[PDB]
Amino acid sequence: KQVFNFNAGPSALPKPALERAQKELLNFNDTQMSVMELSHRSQSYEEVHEQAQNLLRELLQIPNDYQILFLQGGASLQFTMLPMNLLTKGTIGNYVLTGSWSEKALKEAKLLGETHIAASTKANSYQSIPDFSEFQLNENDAYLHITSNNTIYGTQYQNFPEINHAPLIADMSSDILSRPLKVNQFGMIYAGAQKNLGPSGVTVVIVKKDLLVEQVPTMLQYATHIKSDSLYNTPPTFSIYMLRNVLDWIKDLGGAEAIAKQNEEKAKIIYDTIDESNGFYVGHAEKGSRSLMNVTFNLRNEELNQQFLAKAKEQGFVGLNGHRSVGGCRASIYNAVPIDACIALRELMIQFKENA
Amino acid sequence: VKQVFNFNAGPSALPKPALERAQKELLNFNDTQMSVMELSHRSQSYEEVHEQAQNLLRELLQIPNDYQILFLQGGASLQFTMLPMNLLTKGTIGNYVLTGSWSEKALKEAKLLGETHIAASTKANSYQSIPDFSEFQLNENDAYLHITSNNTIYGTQYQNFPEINHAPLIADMSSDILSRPLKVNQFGMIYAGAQKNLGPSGVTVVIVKKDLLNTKVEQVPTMLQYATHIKSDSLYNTPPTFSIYMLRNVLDWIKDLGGAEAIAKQNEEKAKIIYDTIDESNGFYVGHAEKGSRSLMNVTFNLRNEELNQQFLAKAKEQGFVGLNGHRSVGGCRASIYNAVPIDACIALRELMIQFKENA
Ligand SMILES: *Cc1c(COP(=O)(O)O)cnc(C)c1O
Ligand SMILES: *Cc1c(COP(=O)(O)O)cnc(C)c1O
Ligand SMILES: [Cl-]
Ligand SMILES: [Cl-]
Ligand SMILES: [Cl-]
Ligand SMILES: [Cl-]
Ligand SMILES: [Mg+2]
Ligand SMILES: [Mg+2]
Ligand SMILES: [Mg+2]
Ligand SMILES: [Mg+2]
Repeated sequence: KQVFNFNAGPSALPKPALERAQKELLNFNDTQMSVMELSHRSQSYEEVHEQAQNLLRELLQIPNDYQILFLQGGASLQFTMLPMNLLTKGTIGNYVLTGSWSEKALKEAKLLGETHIAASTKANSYQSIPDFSEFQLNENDAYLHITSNNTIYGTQYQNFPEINHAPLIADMSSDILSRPLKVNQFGMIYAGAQKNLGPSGVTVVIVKKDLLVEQVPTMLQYATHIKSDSLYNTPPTFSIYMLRNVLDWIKDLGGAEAIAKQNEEKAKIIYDTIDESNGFYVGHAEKGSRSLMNVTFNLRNEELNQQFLAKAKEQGFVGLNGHRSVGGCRASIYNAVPIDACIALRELMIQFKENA
Repeated sequence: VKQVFNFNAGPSALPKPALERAQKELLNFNDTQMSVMELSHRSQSYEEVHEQAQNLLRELLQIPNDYQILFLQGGASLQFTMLPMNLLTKGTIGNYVLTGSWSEKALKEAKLLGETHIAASTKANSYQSIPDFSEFQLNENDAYLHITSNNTIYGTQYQNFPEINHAPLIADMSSDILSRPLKVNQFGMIYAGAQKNLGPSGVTVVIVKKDLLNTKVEQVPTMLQYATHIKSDSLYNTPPTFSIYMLRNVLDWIKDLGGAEAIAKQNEEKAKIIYDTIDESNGFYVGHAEKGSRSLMNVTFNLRNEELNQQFLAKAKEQGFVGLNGHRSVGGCRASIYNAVPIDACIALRELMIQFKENA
C-alpha cells in the first residue's frame, strides 16, 4: 500500500493536519458541530479565521501595514482582479515572463489596459530567471508582476528585485511559505492554497493596505475584502480551517527556516540524482534557476520517458507526468511532500537507469 | 454531552451520514491512500466525484439535457455581478423583482454594469410577501428577469414561478434549492451558494441553459465568462475539490431519502411544527411573513418587544440552540430549517417556545 504523492496542485498535505481534521470532523471545539456546519459569523468560526491569518503573519513575519485576505476563485481570478484594481488609465501593467503562468497573468491584464514586458526568457523556453539588470521598467508602471516559482518549467527566483518606482507583485502559488520571505519587498503577493498551504478553494492574498475604486463590482474590489476582513460574503470555511491546520504543522516543525531546510534536502536528493546520472536524466532548468518546488526533467527520448513514468506509476508514485504543454516529468515537492518520498523516487530513478 | 440544535442560517447543518462518510475516508479515498483533498482534479478518482455530483443533481431536479451544471467559486455574491456581466448588454435592461435584502444586493451589482429596472417590489411593506405576478412591469428590452426564490433574511418564499417568455427568468435559489421539486425549464439560469441547503461553503451551483450563455462575451475576463466554465466543464482552473465532494455526499443522502419530492414532505412537516407554535401563541410570537408567503426554509418571528426577544434568544442559547438570532439587519429571530435540520430539533424548539411563553 505504498503511495508517493508528487501531485502538482492540489497536493500532499501534512498527515498531522489531516488526522486532526478527521478526529474533530463531527465535533469541532466541543460545539458538537462540524467546522463545516458553523455560521461564518459565529465566534467559533471567527477564531479559526483569525488564527489562520495570525499564523501566516507570524510565519512569514508580515508587517502591520500589510493585510491578509482569504478569497475564492484561485490564483486565476487574481490574474484579472489585480489589473482590475490597479491598472488605471494611463498606467501600464508590467510583466516579467518566466513561464506559462506568467503568460496567463499578462493575458488577463491585456483585457483591461496597457501592458508591457519588462523581461522574458520565453525565447529560450523559460530555462532561467532573467537578470534583474535587464528589466525594462516604465515611469507609469502600475505594478511590476513576476511569478516567483514557474510551476510548469521548474525554475524559481533565488531572490527578488529591488523595485521602487511601482509595487512589485508576485504570483507565489507554488512556493509561498516554502522559505523565509521579505514581505516588505512587495506591494502584493498571492497564492492558491492548494500547493503549499492547504486544500483547493481558498486563495491567500497578502496586500500592502494603503496600496489597494469607481465602477468595479463589489466582490472584485480588494477594498471590500480588506474592509470586511474577508468576511464580506461567506468564505470557504473548511478550506480556511484546513489552512490553519497546515500552518500549525509548519509552526510546529520550526517555521519557515525549518521548512526551507527540509525542502532544500528534498530538492538536493532529486537534482543530485539527475546530475550524477551521466545524462540519463536531464533537467530542464539552468542550474542557477533550479526550483526547489517543482523539479522538471526528461529521459534521453520519449519512449524512455514513457517507460519511466509507467514504471513510476506501477510503483505507487502519483503526479510525476510533466505538464501536457511541455511533457517530460515533473516531481512536485511542495512543503508536505516528505523526504522519504523523494528518497523513494531517487531509488526508483537509479534502478530504472541500471535496468534500461 | 448536552443537546445542540443547529439552526444556523448559512453554512448550516449537514446530514450526519455525509459527514460520517467524509470522516471515514478522509485519509484514504477510493483506496488511493490519499485524501480527496490531496488528489489532482484531473485524476480519475476526482473526475468521478465531479461527474457524480453533476449526475445526482440532474437526476434529483430532473434537469434537461440542454442545461449544464457548473460548480463555481465566489459564492452567490459573485453571481450577482457575473450574471449582468454576461447577459446585460448595451441597450438592454436587468429587470429585478425585489422580495428581500438579497434581491437588493443582486440589483445593486447590475446597476454597476448597465440599465436596470424593478418589475415589482414588496419593499414598501418590509418584504412580508411575494408580489402578485400580475404586477410585474416587464420591458421588451429586458436582458433577463431576476428573482430571489427564498428570501433568507425576511422568511418569505415563492410558492410557484412566473411564466416568462420575453426574457430569461433567472433565480437566486441559495436558500431553497433542492428543498422541493422544480421545473428547471422555466428558467434560463438558477444559482445557489451550496452552504445553505446543499453542503459546504466554497462552491456555488449554477444551472444554465447552455445556448443562452455558452458564447464568448467580448471584453469579459476569462474567469468571469460563463462560456469559460461551460467549455471546460468547471475545470478551467482548480476547483474546490473537497467542497464538491461534500456536495456529492449530500446529494447522495437526498437521493437516499427519496429525492426532492420526499424532502419537500419532510420540510413541510418541520415548518408546520414551528408555524403552528407561532399561530397558537395568541400573538406572543409574531411571524414576519404573510401567511401565503411563509418560507419553508427560514422562519422569521419577533416576540412582543426587544426585551423579550433578547431574553428568549439568551434562554435558547443556554438550552443548546444555535443560530436563532435574526439577521443583524432586521433583528428578531430566525429559525433556519433547511433540508438537513432534523425534525426533533424543530420539536425541541417548539417545546422551548411553549415553556418560554407559559413562563413569561
Ligand atoms: C497552479 C498555479 C496557478 C493556478 O491556480 P488556480 O488556483 O488553479 O487558479 C497560477 N499560478 C501558478 C504559479 C500556479 O502554479
Ligand atoms: C446567503 C445568501 C447569499 C450570499 O451567498 P454567498 O455565498 O455568501 O455570496 C445570496 N443569496 C441568498 C438568497 C442568500 O441566502
Ligand atoms: Cl510556469
Ligand atoms: Cl501547473
Ligand atoms: Cl432576503
Ligand atoms: Cl442570510
Ligand atoms: Mg503548535
Ligand atoms: Mg554531491
Ligand atoms: Mg444512494
Ligand atoms: Mg434525534
